[PDB]
Amino acid sequence: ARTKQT
Amino acid sequence: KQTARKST
Amino acid sequence: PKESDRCGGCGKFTHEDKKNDFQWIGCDSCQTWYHFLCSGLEQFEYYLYEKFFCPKCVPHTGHSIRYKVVAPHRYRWYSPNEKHLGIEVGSKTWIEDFITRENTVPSPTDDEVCIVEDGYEFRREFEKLGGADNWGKVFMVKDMDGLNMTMPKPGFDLEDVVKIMGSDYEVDTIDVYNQSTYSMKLDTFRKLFRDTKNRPLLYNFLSLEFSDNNEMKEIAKPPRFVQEISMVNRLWPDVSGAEYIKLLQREEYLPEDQRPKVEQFCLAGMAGSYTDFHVDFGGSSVYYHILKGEKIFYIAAPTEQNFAAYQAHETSPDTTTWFGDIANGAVKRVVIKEGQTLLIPAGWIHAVLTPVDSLVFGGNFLHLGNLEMQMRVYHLENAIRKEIRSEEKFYFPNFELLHWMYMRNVLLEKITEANQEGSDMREQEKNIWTASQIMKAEMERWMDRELRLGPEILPTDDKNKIMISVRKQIEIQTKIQNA
Ligand SMILES: O=C(O)CNC(=O)C(=O)O
Ligand SMILES: [Fe+2]
Ligand SMILES: [Zn+2]
Ligand SMILES: [Zn+2]
Repeated sequence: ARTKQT
Repeated sequence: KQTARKST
Repeated sequence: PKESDRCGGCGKFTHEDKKNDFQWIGCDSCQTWYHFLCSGLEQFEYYLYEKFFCPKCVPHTGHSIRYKVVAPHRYRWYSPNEKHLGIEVGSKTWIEDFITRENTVPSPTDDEVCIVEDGYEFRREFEKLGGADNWGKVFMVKDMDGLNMTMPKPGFDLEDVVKIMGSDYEVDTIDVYNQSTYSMKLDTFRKLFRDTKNRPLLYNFLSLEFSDNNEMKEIAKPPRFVQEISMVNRLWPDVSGAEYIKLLQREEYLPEDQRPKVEQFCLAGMAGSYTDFHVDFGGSSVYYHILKGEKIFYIAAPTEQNFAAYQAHETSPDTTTWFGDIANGAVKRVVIKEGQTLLIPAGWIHAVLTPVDSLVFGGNFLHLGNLEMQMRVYHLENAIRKEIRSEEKFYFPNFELLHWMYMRNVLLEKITEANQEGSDMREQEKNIWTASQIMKAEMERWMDRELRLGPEILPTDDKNKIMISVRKQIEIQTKIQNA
């Protein structure tokens, strides 16, 4: 899965 | 390394 | 900001915040972004899906597509880059194999484990050995009668558990083949547990603490002898009325949210589950009752030699070597069956295999009789942590504070009352006196450390006020002794 964090 | 273990 | 970057769940750019962190996952169909906690996934799923389809899609796209099992011998079973690497101890390939040879692991000597038929025989043998103040070997009690251990009647199962705790109750669960812990709803676990024939991945939770559930906490309790020696139970008694008032009148009251809550756990695991070697946090002791199923423990005595091997094992990068194989025959095999109960004192190194779907009630506790070994395990943990980085939640909560409170509220009071008469403590309280000295010395070291590199709930000044008062009464008593 494609994820991100900010 | 130390994740699969009893958690509180 | 920018519309594409608005969560299609909560419809915001920033989540409100179990804990979202600041993490998103994107839908592989409609391409909209969701905060993890807004995606409909539970934490245990965050790594499973190669293609994620959000709930808006998924009637019109199908379920999310999970990675292919490319390397069942690796924790990263989904990674092609690991195909050629070694077999890792927690992995599915490893466990399959281990199952075919585990019964060759030797049985314990009578010095290591005493098997008894019931709690009455346990009691007699326990006493022959010096009791709790001299508790050093593991006991397996075949029949719980005599132990005074409140437990649910058979017929009680996972179904009753989820009904009492609630479908959405989240428990930290072990993803066996990945050897990691993730959150999972109790309902989700039950579903996977029921599907007996389809289990791509195995799950085993150890960490469902229910001492705060008003129903559950009456259904499964520690043996009486444990409630009687538990340090935590001594400090946060579950008393009422005037007992409780006095507890308040003296400054012996302690906040419920400061209580280590580790004495009432429910455990449930799928057949083929494996928990690797460890010493229970804070070097606590363990009661362990099998309601349903079967367990095989692999155990090694808490000697300096075994601890050195274990410490090395834990700090080494290596992941392919079973501790049993480098421990010089120290590891012994002990099978525990339905209705049977294991009692483990401080420091025992152990792994466990779950041959059959299981439901267990157990708990951890600290007690004065194992104070030295508990501190030895604290040192062991501290050394290991200096190397690898771990999470607080895998350690004994408020370990140090509990001892400040115990010294202040329990031991200081007893040495002071003894001192106010002529009472030589060695007469009716030798054990109390020796525990005080052991705890005091270990606390002196904690002070020294704090004065060297500063604090990390109890101000430095308070601690110092307790130490001076302890030193004083301790010196008073030893003069009463040299007399
Ligand atoms: O049950 C399991 O697989 C592991 N549990 C333990 O190590 C224990 O209860 O102290
Ligand atoms: Fe354990
Ligand atoms: Zn959101
Ligand atoms: Zn979508």
